[PDB]
Amino acid sequence: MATRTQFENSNEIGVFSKLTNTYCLVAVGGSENFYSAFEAELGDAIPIVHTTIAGTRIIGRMTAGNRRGLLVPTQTTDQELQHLRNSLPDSVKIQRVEERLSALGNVICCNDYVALVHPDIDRETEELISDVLGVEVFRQTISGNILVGSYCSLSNQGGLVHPQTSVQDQEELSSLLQVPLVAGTVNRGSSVVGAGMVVNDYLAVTGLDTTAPELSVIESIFRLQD
Amino acid sequence: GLPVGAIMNCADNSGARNLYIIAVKGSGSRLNRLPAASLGDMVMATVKKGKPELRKKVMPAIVVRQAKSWRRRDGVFLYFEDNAGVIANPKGEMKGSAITGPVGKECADLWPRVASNSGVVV
Amino acid sequence: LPRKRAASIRARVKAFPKDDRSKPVALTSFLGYKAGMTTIVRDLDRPGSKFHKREVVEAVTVVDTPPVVVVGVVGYVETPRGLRSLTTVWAEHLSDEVKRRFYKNWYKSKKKAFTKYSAKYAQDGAGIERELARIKKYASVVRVLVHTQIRKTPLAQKKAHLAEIQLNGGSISEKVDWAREHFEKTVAVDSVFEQNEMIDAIAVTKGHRGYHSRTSINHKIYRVGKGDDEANGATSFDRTKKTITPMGGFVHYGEIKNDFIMVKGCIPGNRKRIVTLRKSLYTNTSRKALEEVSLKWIDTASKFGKGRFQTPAEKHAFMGTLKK
Amino acid sequence: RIYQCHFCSSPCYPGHGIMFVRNDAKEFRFCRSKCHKAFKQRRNPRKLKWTKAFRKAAGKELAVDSTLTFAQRRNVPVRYNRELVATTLKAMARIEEIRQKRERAFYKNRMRGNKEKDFLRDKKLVESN
RNA sequence: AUGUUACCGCAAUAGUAAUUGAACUUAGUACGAGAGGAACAGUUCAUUCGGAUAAUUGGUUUUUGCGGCUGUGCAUUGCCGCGAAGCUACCAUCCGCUGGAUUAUGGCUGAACGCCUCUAAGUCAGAAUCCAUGCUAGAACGCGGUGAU
RNA sequence: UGUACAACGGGGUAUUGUAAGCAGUAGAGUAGCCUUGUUGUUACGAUCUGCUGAGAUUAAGCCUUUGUUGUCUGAUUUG
Ligand SMILES: [Zn+2]
Repeated sequence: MATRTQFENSNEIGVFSKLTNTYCLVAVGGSENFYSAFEAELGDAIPIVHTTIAGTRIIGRMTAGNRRGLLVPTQTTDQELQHLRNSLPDSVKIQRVEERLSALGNVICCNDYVALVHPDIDRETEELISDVLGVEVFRQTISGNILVGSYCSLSNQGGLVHPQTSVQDQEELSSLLQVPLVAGTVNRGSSVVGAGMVVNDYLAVTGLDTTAPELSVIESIFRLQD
Repeated sequence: GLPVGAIMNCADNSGARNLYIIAVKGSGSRLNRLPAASLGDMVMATVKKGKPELRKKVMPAIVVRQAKSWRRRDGVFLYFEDNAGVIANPKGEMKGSAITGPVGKECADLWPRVASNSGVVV
Repeated sequence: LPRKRAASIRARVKAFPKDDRSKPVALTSFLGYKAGMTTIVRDLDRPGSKFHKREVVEAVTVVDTPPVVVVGVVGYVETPRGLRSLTTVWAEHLSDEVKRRFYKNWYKSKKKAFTKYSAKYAQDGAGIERELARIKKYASVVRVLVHTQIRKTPLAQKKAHLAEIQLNGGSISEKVDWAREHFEKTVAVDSVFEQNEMIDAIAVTKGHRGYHSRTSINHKIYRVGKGDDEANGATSFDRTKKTITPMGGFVHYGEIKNDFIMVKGCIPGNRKRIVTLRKSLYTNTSRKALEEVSLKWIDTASKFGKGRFQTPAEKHAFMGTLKK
Repeated sequence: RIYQCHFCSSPCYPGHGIMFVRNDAKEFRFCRSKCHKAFKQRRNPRKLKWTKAFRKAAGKELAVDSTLTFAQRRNVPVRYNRELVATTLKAMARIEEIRQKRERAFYKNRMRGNKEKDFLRDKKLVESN
């Protein structure tokens, strides 16, 4: 089920795409090859939405959300924001976040129940995550790395971390998650696992340079075969 | 906003304090002009102070803060508080795990890995 | 090129676009007067560019468009020595602007310009209709004689400008009959030019070096604005009821209560200058030509200083009341 | 999108004004270089009499109105309703009318009291002699 | 200067015609065992050149426009705060990668000569060559049309 | 001898940043006066507040003008 996909001669996937259980966000830049690749995958089941966030092709690092909600930063323009609201149904919640940093896919990683955040986030966004996403919030670093989304990929299946994560840290964090963890490489040695690939409960999409041992790791810990 | 011979900050957590640009990669060739770096530019930069292991060696570095007012495509003239760059490979893959301070939107659009290690965009 | 000055300040059109005789009889160029420059917000629709579906801010030049009126025609027959007008045909009633144009001392002349020509419609038109049927018979190409409504313009010169326009519709006889109906009547650019048209500009540049004829090509028309519209400065996004006239007006020019053309980019010449707007010499298909632009917001602030409002109602709404 | 000037509170537009961004990612737009250089010198708009920090801090105009309840940046977006659009247009025009009326009538309170104090002060220039 | 004058024009002729690169896609395909990896098209920007331009950005001269400073008749625009207007600038913006026939040269298939060959048939690229197109100027002793006298 | 022109005047737009002058209990304090104060008050008091986006400039190459006021002519050349 694991599908290698490339966007504009770049192996990075979570940079330009945002994947939940119930929708997918794609960029508008370059060509429709990357969008048709998800259409081959996702199809008519979940809506796949072309979007920019403050005029960017980069949207998965800009956005952090679950099946129930989607958080966008302050700089999101209301033309884009109204297009997202007309695009996504009532079951998905959208709200701009008035905070210092803008990149959310680096700073908030989550699933439908548990979110790890930046441990030095403001308290208002820490409120808003458990309000909109309806998830449990934990201030945590994955192996002392304060960016928690690019270094740790989550679903309701399981979780994947970068290889510098200690096994003590994996158990320390999976007790909070209640889903298992594996130190994994992606895109041939790139430690950035959250932007190198996206995952939801039935699909994991990664770059072309993600090797077959790495695909076996993802296919095991996120259970891509039924 | 930065010509050849410009001290800029170090916004990653690698250990360098300041980055001294000695060459600009991908600049034009006109007599008596200076190769000028700006936002979203990978230039050769030397470390002046910090860890001596990062000192005495040039590294490629992408500039994330410029502090000279540019014209963005949407109508705004804007500039950061200071000059800042982050050192990386020529492949654009970051050395630092977390990049502190605001990172430019064009620069994060240019490099996927810098945006992967960007905490603050603009 | 040797940089010698322009002959006339009204620059010549040396070449016209190609005649299609399958299209209806219509003009090929226009003469307007440039008011000034401003800045336009619009969205870019350019796949292949990173700025696709993104707000762009663009410099434009606006030329005041008074409606142009036709007062004559000129047919050229082919000779082996080149094009030569066998005759020109005038209408009867011509304004003091145009009769002023023939004169150097209009203020003290007895204004005797086209007196005995008016006796040529005192008759049935026999000589004149003979000449029209001659230009039907001979004279393979047709140029019409047009002048502007310069009294409807903040120009201090009351003397309007006459020009020839090659008429690239079909049927030379229908062409000269078309001009015959269009004698002393008006033509607006809305029947000639349209939105998104790639046009060329023929104008004498700013003297100080300068004062040279220049033809700058491939400029997309952004707005064919109508004079009766009070929403000239408006968009479907910019729902203000405001004109294209700047706050305080165009600098050193006046205003535009007439029609106008807002065209992309820059243009040779200065303000208060006569400029020929010609349609393109070929069908450009560059996708910079085919672009159906969609505006968002129009700057109408002061260029007499650092402006800070768009309408004066906005000015009073922010500043409240005053002592005065 | 219209933003306010940081130093004037004046509406900022595309092409108009300079933005400064500090290290804590806080954008500050200035409608002109007078505002921008005034910010460069670390000045207080409460000191400068013309800008609206002083005028809304001073009481020349009213500063809180029930008409102001309508203008607010909303982070949760609303799905498109075409039929609400013209009602919001009528609301903006009508509420701006009411705001200018309340502001002028608020200034109408100011000019009546000088009659009373001029009466009370020209009694002092008469009753002493 | 060619009776005059005025406008609109024609064109004998003179010159003039944008440099270089990479971003998608065609593509991870043709191809290659793999390693790896095209190109014609179709889109997008960059360099350089040329011509314009002040909406904006920035610089600059004439400001003696507003407010303020420091004095001893002065400060080579006395200084400063905040600003015009003009000039100018890939420091700011826009527009212009015009088409054919050719020389040398580099080739293809291919006999004449069963090997062989850019040539004999045909044909691809390629000079500031020639023509077309456009632009700029217009014979000051080139011309035409038209007005009133 | 006319939507004619021009000197004013007016309106618009922009610049600078609260003009002069009035009032005070606002003013760090010093004397002064008693009704020795639970702000008792009178004089000096750089400054501050209200009158006050006030006041000043505004085309000399900004725009407009149902207002006023004056104006309109000589020398040379051609069939
Ligand atoms: Zn301001």
